[PDB]
Amino acid sequence: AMLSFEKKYRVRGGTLIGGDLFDFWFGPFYVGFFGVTTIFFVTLGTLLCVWGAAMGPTWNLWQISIAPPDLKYGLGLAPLREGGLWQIITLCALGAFGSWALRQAEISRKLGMGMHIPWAYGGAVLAYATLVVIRPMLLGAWGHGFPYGIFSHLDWVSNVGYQYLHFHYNPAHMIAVTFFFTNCLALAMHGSLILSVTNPKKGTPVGTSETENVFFRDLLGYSIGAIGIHRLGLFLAVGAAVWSAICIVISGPFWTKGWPEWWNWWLNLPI
Amino acid sequence: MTEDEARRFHGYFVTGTLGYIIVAAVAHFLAWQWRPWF
Amino acid sequence: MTEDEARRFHGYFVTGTLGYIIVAAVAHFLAWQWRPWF
Amino acid sequence: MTEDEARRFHGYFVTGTLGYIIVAAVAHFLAWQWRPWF
Amino acid sequence: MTEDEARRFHGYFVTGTLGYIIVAAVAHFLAWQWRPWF
Amino acid sequence: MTEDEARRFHGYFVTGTLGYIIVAAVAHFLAWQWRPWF
Amino acid sequence: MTEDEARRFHGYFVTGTLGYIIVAAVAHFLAWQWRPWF
Amino acid sequence: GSSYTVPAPEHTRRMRGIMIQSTLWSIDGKRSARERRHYRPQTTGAALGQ
Amino acid sequence: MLEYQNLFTRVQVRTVPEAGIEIDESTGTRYGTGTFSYLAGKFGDAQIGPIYLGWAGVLSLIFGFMAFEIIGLNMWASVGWDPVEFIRQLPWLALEPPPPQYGLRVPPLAQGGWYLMAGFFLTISILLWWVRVYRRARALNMGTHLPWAFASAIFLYSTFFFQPLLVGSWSEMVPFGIFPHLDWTSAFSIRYGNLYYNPFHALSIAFLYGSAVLFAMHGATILAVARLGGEREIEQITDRGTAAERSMLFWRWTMGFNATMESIHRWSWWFAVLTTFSGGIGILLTGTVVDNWYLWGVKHGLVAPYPAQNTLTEEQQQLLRGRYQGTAPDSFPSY
Amino acid sequence: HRIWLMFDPRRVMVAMVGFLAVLALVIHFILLSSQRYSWIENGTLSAAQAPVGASAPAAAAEMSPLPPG
Amino acid sequence: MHRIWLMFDPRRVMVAMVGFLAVLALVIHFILLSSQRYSWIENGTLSAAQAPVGAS
Amino acid sequence: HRIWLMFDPRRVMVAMVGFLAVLALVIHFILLSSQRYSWIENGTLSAAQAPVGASA
Amino acid sequence: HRIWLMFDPRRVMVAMVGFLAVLALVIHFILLSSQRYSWIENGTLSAAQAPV
Amino acid sequence: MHRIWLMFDPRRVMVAMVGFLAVLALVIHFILLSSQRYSWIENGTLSAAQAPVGAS
Amino acid sequence: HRIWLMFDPRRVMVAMVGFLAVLALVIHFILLSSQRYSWIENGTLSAAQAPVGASA
Amino acid sequence: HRIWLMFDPRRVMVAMVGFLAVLALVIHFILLSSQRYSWIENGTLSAAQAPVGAS
Amino acid sequence: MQYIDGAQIALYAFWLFFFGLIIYIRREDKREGYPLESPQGPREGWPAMPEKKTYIHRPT
Ligand SMILES: CCCCCCCCCCCCCC(=O)OC[C@H](COP(=O)(O)OCC(O)COP(=O)(O)OC[C@@H](COC(=O)CCCCCCCCCCCCC)OC(=O)CCCCCCCCCCCCC)OC(=O)CCCCCCCCCCCCC
Ligand SMILES: CCCCCCCCCCCCCC(=O)OC[C@H](COP(=O)(O)OCC(O)COP(=O)(O)OC[C@@H](COC(=O)CCCCCCCCCCCCC)OC(=O)CCCCCCCCCCCCC)OC(=O)CCCCCCCCCCCCC
Ligand code: BCL
Ligand SMILES: CC[C@H]1c2cc3[nH]c4c(c3C)C(=O)[C@H](C(=O)OC)c4c3nc(cc4[nH]c(cc(n2)[C@@H]1C)c(C(C)=O)c4C)[C@@H](C)[C@@H]3CCC(=O)OC/C=C(\C)CCC[C@H](C)CCC[C@H](C)CCCC(C)C
Ligand SMILES: COC(C)(C)C/C=C/C(C)=C/C=C/C(C=O)=C/C=C/C(C)=C/C=C/C=C(C)/C=C/C=C(\C)CC/C=C(C)/C=C/C=C(\C)C(=O)O
Ligand SMILES: COC(C)(C)C/C=C/C(C)=C/C=C/C(C=O)=C/C=C/C(C)=C/C=C/C=C(C)/C=C/C=C(\C)CC/C=C(C)/C=C/C=C(\C)C(=O)O
Ligand SMILES: COC(C)(C)C/C=C/C(C)=C/C=C/C(C=O)=C/C=C/C(C)=C/C=C/C=C(C)/C=C/C=C(\C)CC/C=C(C)/C=C/C=C(\C)C(=O)O
Ligand SMILES: COC(C)(C)C/C=C/C(C)=C/C=C/C(C=O)=C/C=C/C(C)=C/C=C/C=C(C)/C=C/C=C(\C)CC/C=C(C)/C=C/C=C(\C)C(=O)O
Ligand SMILES: COC(C)(C)C/C=C/C(C)=C/C=C/C(C=O)=C/C=C/C(C)=C/C=C/C=C(C)/C=C/C=C(\C)CC/C=C(C)/C=C/C=C(\C)C(=O)O
Ligand SMILES: COC(C)(C)C/C=C/C(C)=C/C=C/C(C=O)=C/C=C/C(C)=C/C=C/C=C(C)/C=C/C=C(\C)CC/C=C(C)/C=C/C=C(\C)C(=O)O
Ligand SMILES: COC(C)(C)C/C=C/C(C)=C/C=C/C(C)=C/C=C/C(C)=C/C=C\C=C(C)\C=C\C=C(C)\C=C\C=C(C)\C=C\CC(C)(C)OC
Ligand SMILES: [Fe+3]
Repeated sequence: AMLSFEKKYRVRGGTLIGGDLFDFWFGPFYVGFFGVTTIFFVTLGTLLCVWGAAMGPTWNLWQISIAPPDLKYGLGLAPLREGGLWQIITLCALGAFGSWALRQAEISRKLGMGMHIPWAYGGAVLAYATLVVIRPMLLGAWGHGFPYGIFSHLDWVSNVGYQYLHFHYNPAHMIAVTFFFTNCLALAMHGSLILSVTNPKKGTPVGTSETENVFFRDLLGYSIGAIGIHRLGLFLAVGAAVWSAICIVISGPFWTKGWPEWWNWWLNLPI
Repeated sequence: MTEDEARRFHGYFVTGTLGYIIVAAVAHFLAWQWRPWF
Repeated sequence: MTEDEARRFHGYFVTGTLGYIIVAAVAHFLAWQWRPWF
Repeated sequence: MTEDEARRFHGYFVTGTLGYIIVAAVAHFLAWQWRPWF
Repeated sequence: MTEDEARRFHGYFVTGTLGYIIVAAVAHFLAWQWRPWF
Repeated sequence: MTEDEARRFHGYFVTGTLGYIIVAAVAHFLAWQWRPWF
Repeated sequence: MTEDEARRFHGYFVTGTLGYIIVAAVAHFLAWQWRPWF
Repeated sequence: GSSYTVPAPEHTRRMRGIMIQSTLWSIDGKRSARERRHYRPQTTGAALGQ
Repeated sequence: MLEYQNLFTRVQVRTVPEAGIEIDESTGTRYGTGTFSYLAGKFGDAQIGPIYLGWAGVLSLIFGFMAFEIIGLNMWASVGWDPVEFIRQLPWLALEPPPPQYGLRVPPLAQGGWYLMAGFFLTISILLWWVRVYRRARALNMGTHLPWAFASAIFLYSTFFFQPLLVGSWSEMVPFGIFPHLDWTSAFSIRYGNLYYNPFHALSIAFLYGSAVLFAMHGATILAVARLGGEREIEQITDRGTAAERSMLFWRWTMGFNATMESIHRWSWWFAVLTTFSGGIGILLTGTVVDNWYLWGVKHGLVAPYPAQNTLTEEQQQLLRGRYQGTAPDSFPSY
Repeated sequence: HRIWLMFDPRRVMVAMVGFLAVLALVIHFILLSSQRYSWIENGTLSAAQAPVGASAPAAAAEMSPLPPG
Repeated sequence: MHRIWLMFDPRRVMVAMVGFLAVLALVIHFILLSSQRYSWIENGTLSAAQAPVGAS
Repeated sequence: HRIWLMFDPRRVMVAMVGFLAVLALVIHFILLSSQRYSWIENGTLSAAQAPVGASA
Repeated sequence: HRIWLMFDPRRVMVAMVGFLAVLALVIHFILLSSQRYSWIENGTLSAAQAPV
Repeated sequence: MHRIWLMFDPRRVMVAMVGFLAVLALVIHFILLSSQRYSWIENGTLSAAQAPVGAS
Repeated sequence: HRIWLMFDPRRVMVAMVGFLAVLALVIHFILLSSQRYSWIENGTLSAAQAPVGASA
Repeated sequence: HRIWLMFDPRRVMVAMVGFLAVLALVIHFILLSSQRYSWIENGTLSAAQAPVGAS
Repeated sequence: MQYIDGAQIALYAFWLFFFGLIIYIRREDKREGYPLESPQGPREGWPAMPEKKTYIHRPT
């Protein structure tokens, strides 16, 4: 099945690895070399997640938890019973996340597009890599990563946040939250703006680009561009993930005490 | 839209509003018999 | 709206305003008998 | 707005303002009789 | 704005400021008799 | 903004500045009599 | 923008800088006699 | 408690934040701020003879 | 070297400022003429144009400034009117809610009256701003999607009033303060047993992350086809060009399914709205239906098992029993 | 008066009414939070019985559990 | 007096007035409900001598 | 009455009905949340046995 | 009067009314928050009984 | 020395000057208000001998 | 006097007044924050009675 | 000399004054935060009475 | 009752609402490029493609 305009776009070329062997479509999906690599890592990682569930006490979806090894194993590959299975799944996830990004770059190259989508996705991958690779390496043990469980990884976030007695006082966390909140507000504004022009008051014609700019100047005194809003949305969403990666990588590797005590520098200014 | 349309609608709006208030008054009378609030 | 139209609306408005204030005056006097606030 | 229109608005505005202040002064007299603040 | 209009506006502005300050002066003398701050 | 206009504004600015400082000097004199800070 | 009018500016700027520094020299001498910092 | 007695002003905190003692005061040692932390004692003009 | 990434604008045009589409000006008007910012034109549109002011906007500004003044003046009084301490300690200062024992009755002015007054004025200001947004939308014959998107956030904001009223105390309200409202967030989660196990809280987390994901995806997609004219979305919606086709095809080949140039904005709208809607429901159920979300999660099979880290003997079970927190001591005893 | 030529009466009236509304609400709310003029609770008291001199920054206990609702 | 309707649209004034009165009525009713003396839903049957009074 | 010439009956009916429905739900919910008028549980009690607020 | 040619009277008087309103609010608030001049509660006290 | 008014716009100088003077006056007034010695709202009636002095 | 040809006097004056004003406030505020020179409180003390920092 | 041909004197002057101003503030503030050279508090002490680091 | 509580009821009501919303948005997603072309013939997923939507343009 193809869209009514899809046939003329399904051409060869644009791949980073391979030729006509991996230049086909399986149903709607495009399969490249990195499509094949994605399926390998997804299948291996998911099957090992199912095995970790079978080793545990329950099949309940919310209660399944595959935990990282103890801190005493210290950057080694622990026994698979004792957390080594978590490390293997982590490698499969890294390979699948990397393959997904490279597969996206191949698709945009075939369509004559920019490379923005792979790099925007790389912000999320960087945050994940900080959580399970960079910060655990700086702290010296793979056991500093979070467990793989729907509600188990919420317990990790709670306990890690309270390792600094008040995680709200983290300066980088405060900035990252502002990025997340502003992004949600801007997305609601952008979604409303396009829909209100395209679906206007009943019986009236569809509005124009002037209508958007006039409306937001009337409301706020300033109207970002049609390209400005898409630049801002990319900046807010990706910057939220980048500031999240900073906020967690400075807790422990750089700051070990409580986060409220960090604000001594502001209170001890000479003035 | 016109004067005659306004008069016809007004007649039904007035009867509908007043009849609704009388039915609510009877409901308050029944509620008073059950558990008065003053 | 003309000056004559403004005159006609104003007559209904003061009557509606006066009727609203009078009914509120009865409500305040009823509440005073039940529980005076001074 | 013409100068005459400003003159007509000013007369109503001044009378309304001063009358409002007088009504507030009577309210302050009634409050003082009830519970003086000085 | 013109010079003839600036003269006429300056008269009401000065008289308005003069009256406002005099009311403030009377208010401060009232407050000083009631509870001096020095 | 010509030279003569700068001459006219400068005369009022200097007088206003020097007058303002003298009034502030009298204010500090009154504060010193009430509660000296040295 | 030229040398002739820059020389006129420099005379007022230098005399302003000298006056500012002289008042600061008097201020520091007053502070030293009141409470020396060395 | 079955009854409440009003403390002296010098024993009352100006700041009503619940966590102010552990998040700010435990790291703040400025003497001016420590002085501002509480209300100051008061009297009457008659008590002073004024 | 690298291609043009459409991240910034190097050549900016200047014309006469756009005064604006003619609208009804009986109860309001446009102020300013429209200036141009060189720094703002690099990122988006350069015009700092005229702003419309009417009845609702003026009233909203008056009420909001009253609330802001009350909050700031109470903050300043809390440090003894010290300006140095006011700036230095500003993140820690707060306008605190009333004490718990007053319930919903009026507190003293210095012990929560200012708080309630400022909250009332802020609520009135927010509602008047909503009215202003609605009028601005319908003056240009636009649909009212932004008013209802704003109403969702207003619903979440108003749960911070309705939950304390449902539990029966204004003491449970959010203090006005930078660090203090975070303190309230933490203590509210602790008091009601780990808000991580509130299902509507998890739902709002999911919609917040989904909003970030959707905006990253849409922004990257539009910037990737901006050289084909994809940033003119209205045109690509009423007359589908090759930029919309390429966006659709990219996402269909990547994911197996796609949206249109119009419906991706519906996705965005609904994710952003559902964030605050589910959050408000979750806050409303806390303390009124469920008092301990961890125990509710244990009830409904949400809590993963861990090995026990301690065991207690029976005498230890009786001794380690504590007392619920009560009143502060109003006396200084002498021993 | 010529002031209405400089300022449109339509624009001034809305600002004037809004200022009066906020000021009247502020004063009524301040009196409601005071001990002496909390008329909804103590309006029936005579002038002699009304509270006097009750500034008392810690007039009530700050820490306590919620009332038994 | 009637010329106020030429300066101000009756449609806008009436809608604003109804919104102001509705909010005012709700606020006053709610303030009385939250008080001790006038929480009429619970204690409305008490006589005037039995109703709560604030402390002297 | 010419109020309908300057106010659209369709919008008035929708706003009025919506206001009445929300008001009725609020009043019913306030009574249900109270002690005296929690009729789902205590509706069979007589007026003498129904809860009354604290008397002073 | 010539100052009114340099400055627009409309903007000056709006900024003057706004500044004085905030100043009056700030001063009345400071006195209300003080002990000596909390006139809502202390107003009936004589000058000798007022707090110092 | 009057030539500075051609280098700098008199209108912009007056606004900036008044704004700086207003902010400075408020800061000085409030610095004194928060001090023990110069509260003057609570302790203004004290004589200079009775006014507080910082510790030696 | 030839510096003013290389450097624009208008922006130099603004940067000079801006820097000196900020520097003056910083020094005044640093002294006000200290114990020896907290002149608002202890300005009436003599040089002998003024506080001195910790010694060895 | 020929350095002003390679570098604009106006750009050099601004960068140099900005660097010197920052360096002087950093040194003055580092000494102010120390114990031996907290001159605003202990400047009247003689060199023998000034604080010295341990050992 | 005992096991059934208000939070669970609200959660399931939200689930039903979300599924309905997803169906509506998926219907809106199929307003361009449909019906799909396949060798076997025309194809539509669930939900089916909606009716043709026409816009309104200003007169010249
Ligand atoms: C929320 C509401 C909506 C929720 C839902 C949202 C859905 C979103 C997506 C929308 C589209 C879905 C439909 C779709 O994808 O259809 C594809 C296909 C039609 O494909 P086609 O168009 O005929 O194919 C075109 C083209 O590829 C023709 O090539 P050819 O015909 O030569 O195919 C060669 C392929 C296939 O040969 C294989 O052997 C692949 C078999 C894959 C499935 C079985 C896996 C297990 C055995 C593995 C092999 C064993 C040895 C043979 O050969 C290839 O290599 C193709 C690429 C395969 C992937 C890359 C290589 C990976 C290699 C490493 C990993 C190996 C496996 C671990 O049609 C169907 O399969 C019909 C059924 C579709 C509905 C799904 C039914 C699922 C049932 C099971 C559900 C389980 C739930 C847990
Ligand atoms: C607490 C406060 C919170 C926070 C506050 C929450 C407040 C409520 C929010 C509700 C969602 C609003 C969504 C939205 O886009 O709003 C903007 C729109 C702007 O419309 P407009 O400016 O008046 O005019 C624009 C209009 O011309 C085009 O609008 P657009 O197309 O963008 O979206 C409006 C409609 C789509 O319109 C159509 O489909 C009409 C096309 C022609 C007729 C269709 C064929 C005939 C059908 C006949 C049978 C059908 C007849 C209806 O979109 C919507 O209304 C949203 C639809 C998706 C959401 C519902 C999905 C299903 C949910 C139930 C699932 C159940 C389980 C399976 O404003 C509206 O009011 C739209 C109309 C809303 C209709 C539903 C109202 C429901 C009220 C429920 C409570 C009533 C009191 C008890
Ligand atoms: C220890 C702390 C607790 C916790 C306690 C809470 C509490 C308590 C709440 C949340 C809520 C939220 N939390 Mg949580 N939260 C924790 C951990 C997390 C984590 C994480 C990394 O683990 C994440 C990602 C989140 C994320 C989120 C959001 C999804 C959600 C708020 C939505 C929103 O947009 O709010 C921002 C949006 C608004 C506030 C909307 C209203 C905005 C108004 C209209 C703005 C008016 C401004 C005015 C005009 C200007 C200022 C005026 C001046 C004040 C005068 N929480 C832990 C478990 N969280 C909320 C929620 O819904 O929970 C169910 C909530 O109340
Ligand atoms: C979909 C949910 C998200 C959402 C949506 C949303 N918010 C919205 C909207 C929408 C759709 C609007 O239409 C509306 C709007 O107009 O946005 C531009 C709004 C809005 N969201 C806002 C804020 C906001 N939204 C938030 C969150 C969210 N908004 C959610 C994440 C938050 C957070 C995270 O807490 C905040 C703080 C506002 C910008 C605006 C509503 C404006 C409003 O109601 O204003 C009332 C007016 C006042 C309170 C007056 C204030 C007066 C000044 C404080 C005094 C000025 C003094 C002096 C002149 C200057 C002093 C400077 C200092 C103050 C810096
Ligand atoms: C403690 O609790 C708190 C809450 C705190 C306390 C507070 C309480 C408060 C503040 C309450 C406020 C109450 C209030 C006022 O504000 C309440 C106001 C109520 C009112 C006015 C109700 C009016 C109802 C009117 C109705 C039902 C009319 C129906 C019309 C009908 C049936 C006719 C339709 C038929 C037609 C048209 C025929 C077609 C004609 C055609 C086609 C033609 O004409 O051609
Ligand atoms: C708890 O402590 C706190 C709360 C803090 C204490 C504080 C309290 C405060 C500050 C209170 C403020 C109160 C206040 C403010 O001034 C109160 C002001 C109240 C006022 C003015 C009310 C006015 C009401 C007027 C009404 C109802 C009029 C209705 C008119 C109608 C229906 C006319 C219909 C006929 C028409 C339309 C003709 C058809 C058209 C025709 C023919 C045509 O077009 O031809
Ligand atoms: C802690 O304690 C704190 C609280 C801080 C202590 C507080 C301190 C402070 C700072 C208090 C401030 C008080 C204040 C500020 O100045 C008070 C100032 C009050 C003022 C000015 C009130 C003015 C009211 C004016 C009114 C009501 C006018 C009404 C006019 C009417 C009705 C006529 C209009 C109708 C017309 C024209 C129709 C003809 C049209 C025609 C012919 C046409 O259109 O053609
Ligand atoms: C701890 O700190 C704390 C304790 C806070 C210490 C704080 C200390 C400080 C820093 C205090 C500051 C005080 C201060 C200065 O700075 C205070 C400055 C006060 C001043 C200047 C007040 C001036 C008011 C002037 C008024 C009201 C004028 C009104 C004019 C009117 C009405 C006329 C209108 C015009 C007309 C009618 C013309 C018609 C049109 C015509 C003819 C036409 O169009 O032609
Ligand atoms: C711990 O404490 C801390 C705070 C930390 C310690 C720190 C202290 C510090 C740093 C203090 C700094 C102080 C300072 C800085 O230098 C102080 C500097 C003060 C100065 C210079 C004030 C100058 C005021 C000037 C005024 C008022 C002029 C008024 C002029 C008028 C009215 C004339 C009007 C013009 C007309 C009418 C023209 C008509 C138009 C015409 C003719 C035309 O048409 O052209
Ligand atoms: C621990 O404590 C810490 C703080 C850390 C330790 C600190 C350390 C540091 C780094 C200190 C730095 C100090 C410093 C740096 O060098 C200090 C540098 C000070 C300097 C240079 C001051 C110069 C002042 C000069 C002034 C004010 C001149 C004004 C001139 C005027 C008004 C006249 C202009 C008018 C004219 C011309 C009109 C004619 C117009 C004409 C003809 C026309 O229009 O054409
Ligand atoms: C010189 O400086 C001055 C003082 C002049 C001005 C400066 C001001 C400054 C610096 C202000 C600073 C303000 C800051 C930092 C504010 C911070 C605010 C924050 C972080 C707020 C965060 C959360 C607050 C929330 C969520 C509050 C919600 C409150 C609500 C919903 C309250 C509702 C209350 C109602 C509806 C009350 C009704 C009253 C009645 C009597 C009807 O019911 C009790
Ligand atoms: Fe878009």
